[PDB]
Amino acid sequence: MPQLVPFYFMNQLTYGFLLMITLLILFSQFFLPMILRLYVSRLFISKL
Amino acid sequence: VSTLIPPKVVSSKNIGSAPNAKRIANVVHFYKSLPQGPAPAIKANTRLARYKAKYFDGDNASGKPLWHFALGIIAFGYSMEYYFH
Repeated sequence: MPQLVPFYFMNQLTYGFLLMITLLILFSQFFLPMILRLYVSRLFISKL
Repeated sequence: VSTLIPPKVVSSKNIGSAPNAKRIANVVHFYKSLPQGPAPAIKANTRLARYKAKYFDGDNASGKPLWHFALGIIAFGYSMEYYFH
């Protein structure tokens, strides 16, 4: 069936690059600084 | 004899000694370092905090939630083939 065969590459690639951009920002602003938040807090508790 | 004696007047070792710095640090820094935190999200009626409670809790690390998560994708792509068929 047509849905099961890629010929739709230009459409496909739109959805592909959208996922990447979402994750890039998401890691960079949200989840990476939030892991660094854990690390810094643990270290200040270690300090006192 | 002499009732003149050193220990009867003291006014600098009565407050004197070093651990005061550690003291003023831990009265101000630690009083809101709550033992269990402020009761975090781990189980609630949202139908995904329930999911967290059963599967993705700190308590969990056993293979039962892994299995539960795993089984879905097998049924998913097989059906989606037939939804596209």
